Formats: sequence, C-alpha cells, structure tokens
Amino acid sequence: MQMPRRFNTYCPHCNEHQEHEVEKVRSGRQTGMKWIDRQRERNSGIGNDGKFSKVPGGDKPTKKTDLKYRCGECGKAHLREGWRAGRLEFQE
Amino acid sequence: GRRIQGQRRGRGTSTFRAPSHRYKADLEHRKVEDGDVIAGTVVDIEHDPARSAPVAAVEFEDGDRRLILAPEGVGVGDELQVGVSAEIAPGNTLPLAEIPEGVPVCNVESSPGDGGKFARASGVNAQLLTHDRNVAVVKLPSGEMKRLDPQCRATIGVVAGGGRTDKPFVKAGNKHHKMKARGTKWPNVRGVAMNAVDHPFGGGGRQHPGKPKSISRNAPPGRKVGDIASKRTGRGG
Amino acid sequence: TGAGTPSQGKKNTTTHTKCRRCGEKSYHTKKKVCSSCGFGKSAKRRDYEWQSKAGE
Amino acid sequence: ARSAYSYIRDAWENPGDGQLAELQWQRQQEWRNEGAVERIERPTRLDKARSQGYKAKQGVIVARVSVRKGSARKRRHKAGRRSKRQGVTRITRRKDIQRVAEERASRTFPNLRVLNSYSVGQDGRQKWHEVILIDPNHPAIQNDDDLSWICADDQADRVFRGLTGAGRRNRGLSGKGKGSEKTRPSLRSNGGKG
RNA sequence: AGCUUUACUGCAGGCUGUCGCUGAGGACUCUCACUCCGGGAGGAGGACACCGAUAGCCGGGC
RNA sequence: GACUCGUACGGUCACUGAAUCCUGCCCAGUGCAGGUAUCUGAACACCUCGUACAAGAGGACGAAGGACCUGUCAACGGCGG
RNA sequence: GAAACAUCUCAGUAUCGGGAGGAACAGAAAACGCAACGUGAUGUCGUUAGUAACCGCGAGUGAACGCGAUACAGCCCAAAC
Ligand SMILES: [Cl-]
Ligand SMILES: [Cl-]
Ligand SMILES: [Cl-]
Ligand SMILES: [Cl-]
Ligand SMILES: [K+]
Ligand SMILES: [Mg+2]
Ligand SMILES: [Mg+2]
Ligand SMILES: [Mg+2]
Ligand SMILES: [Mg+2]
Ligand SMILES: [Mg+2]
Ligand SMILES: [Mg+2]
Ligand SMILES: [Mg+2]
Ligand SMILES: [Mg+2]
Ligand SMILES: [Mg+2]
Ligand SMILES: [Mg+2]
Ligand SMILES: [Mg+2]
Ligand SMILES: [Mg+2]
Ligand SMILES: [Mg+2]
Ligand SMILES: [Mg+2]
Ligand SMILES: [Mg+2]
Ligand SMILES: [Mg+2]
Ligand SMILES: [Mg+2]
Ligand SMILES: [Mg+2]
Ligand SMILES: [Mg+2]
Ligand SMILES: [Mg+2]
Ligand code: NA
Ligand code: NA
Ligand code: NA
Ligand code: NA
Ligand code: NA
Ligand code: NA
Ligand code: NA
Ligand code: NA
Ligand code: NA
Ligand code: NA
Repeated sequence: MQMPRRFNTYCPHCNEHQEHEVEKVRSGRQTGMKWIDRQRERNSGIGNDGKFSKVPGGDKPTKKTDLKYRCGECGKAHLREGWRAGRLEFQE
Repeated sequence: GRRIQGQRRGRGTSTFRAPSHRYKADLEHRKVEDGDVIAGTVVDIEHDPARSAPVAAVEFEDGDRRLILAPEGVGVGDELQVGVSAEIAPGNTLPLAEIPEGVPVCNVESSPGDGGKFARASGVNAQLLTHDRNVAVVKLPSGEMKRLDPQCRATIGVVAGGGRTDKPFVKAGNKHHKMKARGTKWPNVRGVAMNAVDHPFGGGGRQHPGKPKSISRNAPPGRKVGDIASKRTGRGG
Repeated sequence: TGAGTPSQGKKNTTTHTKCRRCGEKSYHTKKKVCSSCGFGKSAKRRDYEWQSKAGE
Repeated sequence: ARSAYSYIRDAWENPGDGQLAELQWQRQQEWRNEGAVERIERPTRLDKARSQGYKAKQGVIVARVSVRKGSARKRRHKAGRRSKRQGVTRITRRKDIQRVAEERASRTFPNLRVLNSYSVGQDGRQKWHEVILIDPNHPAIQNDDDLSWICADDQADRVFRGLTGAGRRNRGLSGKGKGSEKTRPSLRSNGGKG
C-alpha cells in the first residue's frame, strides 16, 4: 500500500492535531556494552555455550509497519501499532 | 570406531617392530681421526638380514674389525681405503670433494660425518655432478638433485646386490619369509573389506570406498588413508 | 574346539601364589606383583575407597 | 642510607634491563643445562631471600628449580563427556608453577621443610624459582628464635598441605574480607568452591 | 547401544598470522641466544625452527 | 617412541587380484593438488572517533582458506531423453 | 534433574594423587562500610535468609556484613642505626 509522507493527526504530546511526518524506523547501532553483551563474553567458555550458541530465527511472510510519527510543530515523535504490509510506499 | 591399523603401528608393539636383535651391524662410515691414513683389508662377505644384500667384513691397520656397506665388485683380500686422500677405486670412502665427477657413488652422507644416509640399497647408485668450494650437487637415485656439503663422505661404486627386484616373488610363501625379516605387518587386508568401525572405507553391502580416495594433508591420523595429498591420480591423462 | 570344557584342560600354568607380604594367594609369579596388597608395585599397601559403599 | 641490598632488589624490578639483563642472558645458559633441582650455595637474590627468611647459617639450604611453562599437560577424554568437559587445550591447573616448584624441591630434600621461595626469571619455555629450605633437625636451627618454629611436628610436609606462603596466597587467603567467603578457613571446608 | 553423514553442538589433530624466547647492521646482511651434525677441534642452521600463548581455516579422527 | 642395526632396487598409504587378449568416452558436481590480477579473509601491532583512562564504534594492512583458473578418473562416480 | 537436550543440574559429589595431627586448617586488617563521633585477629553454633546474587532469567542455584552465643591473645622478622 501507499501512504502520504505528511498528513494531519493527533499529537499525543501537544494534545492537539498537527501535521505529522512519517518515516520508516532506521535501526540504531549497538554499543556491545549492554548487560546482555557482558554475559555473552562472561558465560561463554569450553564446549556448547547454552543460549549463546543459538542462531537467528527465520522470518514471517510479511512484516508489520514500523513507522515513526513526527509532529510538524513540537518536532517530537510518537509510535503506533503497526499492520502487516508486503510493501509500503510514501507519497511525496 | 576403533583405531585403524595405521595407528596400531605407532604404538611400537612386537608385531610391528623389526627383529633388531637378529640384525648384524649398523653400517656407518669410520671416525678416521684425520689425515686419510686409515685403510684395511676385506675378510669375508656376509649377508645383511636388514637389507637383503651383501656386506663386507673389514679389518683395518689399527686392528678394528667392522662390517661395511659393500658396493659391487669387492672381494676378500681387496684393500679398502678411507680418508681425505684415498685412491679413486670402487669401495674407498672419501669426502665428495676429493671425488671426481661423473662417478657412481653410494652410502652418501647428509651431514658430514653422519655415517651415510643416502643411496644404500640393492643396486642403487648416486651421482656426483657438480663441484664447488661450497656445493656438491648429487643426483640421488630418486632422481632429485641434492645439494651437498663437499665435506660429506661417500663410497665409490654402486651398492651390491643390484637387480633383486627383477625376479617376482612368485608365491606368498616367498613374500612371507622376506617380510618376517622386516618391521612390517603382512599380509594386507584392504580397508574396503573391513567393517565401518575399522576403516573409513569399511562397510557397505558391496566393497567400495565410502568417499573419494584422495585425502587432504590436514586429515588427522585415523582418517588419513587412501591417496594422501595426491597431486593427481591414474595412469591416464 | 569349544572355549568351554575342552579349553579348561590346558590350564596347568601357575600364576597367583602365596604372597610373601600379605599372605594371600595373589602374588603373580610371572609379574612378581600381588593383586591384593600391591606388594612388588608399591611400598604403600593396596587399598581403594570403592572397596566399600561410599558413605561407609 | 640505602642498604646495599636495596640495590639487588631495585635491580630485579626490571630483570630485563641493564646488567641484570645480560647477567640473565648468561646464567640461563648454564641453567638450561642443569637439572630440575640444583642446590646452590648462595641466593641469586639476597635481598629477597633474607627478606623471606634466609640466613647464612647452618641448616638453611637453597636450590633453583625449573618447571615447564604453560597450561596443564592434559590428556583428552577416553570416555563420554558433555561438551563442557571435553576440553584439553585451555584447561589450566589450580596450583601455580611456583607451588609446583616448591614441591619438586621439597621432595628432593626429604629431611628438609620449605620456608619460602621466589622467582628468578624465565626463558621462552620454563621458569626458575629459588627455594629456601630448612633442616628442622639441626640444633643450629632448633635454637634460632627467628626460625625454630618450623621444627614443630605440625609443620611436617607443610608445602604439600599448602602452608607455604605461595600456598596460602594461591589458596585465595590474601584478603580477609569480601571475596574470601569460600577460601577461609579452608578450601575443602568450603566444599571446594573458591 | 553400535554405526553413518554436506543432522545439531563441540573436542583433538593439521595448516596459517601474531606474541614471548629474540640479539647486531617490505626486501636484506649478520652472530650471540636456540637447533642439529661432529668424539673433539670444529661444521651447518640462525633469530627462523622448536617450545609456551593466541587467532582464522580445515576438521565424524573422537 | 615405532618404522630404523632401515635410506627410493626404500617404506608408508590405498585400490585391483595368477596367466592371456584388453582396459574406450567424461574434470560439470564431489575430492585432492597447483596457481591466482581482482574479490573475500581473524587476532596483536597501527591510524580515526570515543572516553582526563577504559569499555565500544570505524579504518588501513592482509596469512592460510575461499571466490576465480588449471591439472587429475587404475579419484568418488557417470556413460540419457 | 531440566518430564527431550547442549549452558545449567547431579557436584567440586563418586573416585584418583600427595600429605599432617590428636585434632587439623584459620588468625592479629593494605578488614568491615548497620557510612559512623561506629565495629575491631580466627574458627564454630544460632540467626540474618531461601534475603542479596546467579540462571535456555527455564528448571534450578545461593552468600555476606551485622546480631546473640562459645572461647578469647597476642606476637616475631626484613630494613634503617
Ligand atoms: Cl515500515
Ligand atoms: Cl618387499
Ligand atoms: Cl615442606
Ligand atoms: Cl559494624
Ligand atoms: K549431563
Ligand atoms: Mg565456546
Ligand atoms: Mg612381524
Ligand atoms: Mg642405522
Ligand atoms: Mg612390487
Ligand atoms: Mg590384499
Ligand atoms: Mg564382512
Ligand atoms: Mg568411521
Ligand atoms: Mg571387488
Ligand atoms: Mg571396489
Ligand atoms: Mg570367550
Ligand atoms: Mg630479635
Ligand atoms: Mg574446619
Ligand atoms: Mg541411541
Ligand atoms: Mg642428537
Ligand atoms: Mg558420532
Ligand atoms: Mg578376493
Ligand atoms: Mg532430562
Ligand atoms: Mg525446559
Ligand atoms: Mg552450584
Ligand atoms: Mg560484608
Ligand atoms: Na564468571
Ligand atoms: Na565401504
Ligand atoms: Na621435605
Ligand atoms: Na571460586
Ligand atoms: Na549397538
Ligand atoms: Na568432475
Ligand atoms: Na574436479
Ligand atoms: Na525426563
Ligand atoms: Na533419550
Ligand atoms: Na544457566
């Protein structure tokens, strides 16, 4: 489906309808310093490493909508439940 | 599975050892103090169990009795010489340098004074080709060109007993008798005729290797069998 | 040739004998070692914890 | 003023610099050709020896002991083991090479007892430590106040029971507080968890 | 349970880079450690190899 | 430490199985081996970011291995519609 | 055991090597950290507590300081001179 790059809607921050802008969420980069990271290095030794010896799973036929909603005025974003969509194209 | 036969060897059990105690003498050149003086006469010609070839029993001036790797044409009474300036006849032993080129040589040394390592089996002969102040190129029997220290002693002539390989063993019995005088387990059962547990080629409902016979050099012992690091195979091509 | 009865008949070789050290007939005269007290193998006497229940 | 000793000591702060460097490059050679346990008449590090309890007296012996460098010399499993327990290469022993040395030495001198030991260098494949031993039966020692204690029966075979200093240290008994819950008063009494 | 393999996961083993042993003047000379040969004088080899540590690849040999 | 008191006319590793007449075609896959502009390829050291240090992020360099290329079937095997 | 199983668990258990004593080991703070104007070597017993902490954050695993008791006990070198 196609979707407007900008449109009006409620801004949970301002508490009033403003023109928001939609962007597909870009994955942040990791620091490899979280607690989970430490445990990996800490609990991995000789032989099988339990959980840390597993590999990434598979994928669902279609992914959900992973968007960010930016408020034209205050400039703060907010998230929304997503919906399965083979592809998502923005309009303008 | 179980260790393959190739692994049972390494352990050095009776079945794999050579009947050392039944061997005669460790053939090695002499520690001629120097000068080349040393010389001696041939006494008897004995059979060397370890090599299926003859060995000349020798007695020297200092009265030291020792058996020596005997080249072809060497009889009782003959007078052998060993040193830096011995003659240039078959039998005498001297550093490569003092040896004229194009001359068939046997029982060659790798490290000067090591007693001899190269060319020393029924009929084989080495070949001194190039001379130098440093290098003494010797074409070994395998064909390779071994670059050697001119100080490495060697013997003139071809090893005795040449042509042994010409007559076939004909019957197992003969092979048997020969094998019994060597450090080897014989007869030989083919892997392909063994059970899986016993050899990487074992198993099947019919005899044939499981995977391809050519194996990597990195294969571990227990799995290195068949055609080891073969650069190619077959007669064809 | 059965491995049973018929092979019992060749057993006339002496191995274990009265032990000079512990008095048991466990001194292997061909090995010169007692399988009971360890005489001939060790100065300390042969003894293992598995010769009795763990908590005893 | 700085004791003469203080120099011997300060020199070993960096066994790889100056005179002590060349000295080592030289000794190790005569060393790599000596045995496993070599009694020597005088300590290579007088400051340390004296410090640890040495004393040019009778009944006091010294010996240099070499021990192979590296991890445990372990044999792979010949029976079923879960992955965790199939290791060989990275397994290390829980007794430091120094303690290994104190024992090899003490066994060479059955009548003596280990007083202390210190390191004296290491080439590419081995480590040398000098061990101070004591004749608990010599009257020269039975009468020396700063040492007669080591004559007590309860001091017998002290190195094999970890009473040596390097032993108590290797036993996690350094700290008296946090961290030593499973070490004091004994490893075995704490069900071997330290 | 035995057995197999391009099943899962690992562990030996082999090859390879790196660090320590290890020194003098990206290719190069050298000798003094270390190695081998020689009974020895001495020779060859030489900061490599060996060995200790680590990393990547191979790895039903287990 | 065995082989080895041995040294390629040796001995190790495999296949076939006396003699006789013979043993074709196939290197795409798998295996082994050789080469290799370029690509890919870890760690230490090195550079940048970062942090009064550190964790950590990135880069340059690049070994064996691989991609790619060649050789090889008395190598595993194949020899149809 | 985890209702499979690899980390985990069984367990630092079974078993093995070495060694002391009548008891061993520990022990006079580079401690604690109820954070204090506070405690004062060490074992042990009761409790703290199935708490904090660990863990395919699954199953399971699991202290310490302090407190009340028992018994108490403090010293010797190296070096400077
Ligand atoms: Cl999206
Ligand atoms: Cl033969
Ligand atoms: Cl002791
Ligand atoms: Cl308090
Ligand atoms: K288990
Ligand atoms: Mg791991
Ligand atoms: Mg035999
Ligand atoms: Mg020989
Ligand atoms: Mg033949
Ligand atoms: Mg056969
Ligand atoms: Mg069969
Ligand atoms: Mg198999
Ligand atoms: Mg057949
Ligand atoms: Mg076949
Ligand atoms: Mg039977
Ligand atoms: Mg005093
Ligand atoms: Mg206790
Ligand atoms: Mg089963
Ligand atoms: Mg040698
Ligand atoms: Mg298996
Ligand atoms: Mg047949
Ligand atoms: Mg279960
Ligand atoms: Mg579960
Ligand atoms: Mg536990
Ligand atoms: Mg505490
Ligand atoms: Na940990
Ligand atoms: Na087979
Ligand atoms: Na002792
Ligand atoms: Na611990
Ligand atoms: Na079975
Ligand atoms: Na092919
Ligand atoms: Na091919
Ligand atoms: Na179950
Ligand atoms: Na099961
Ligand atoms: Na776990």
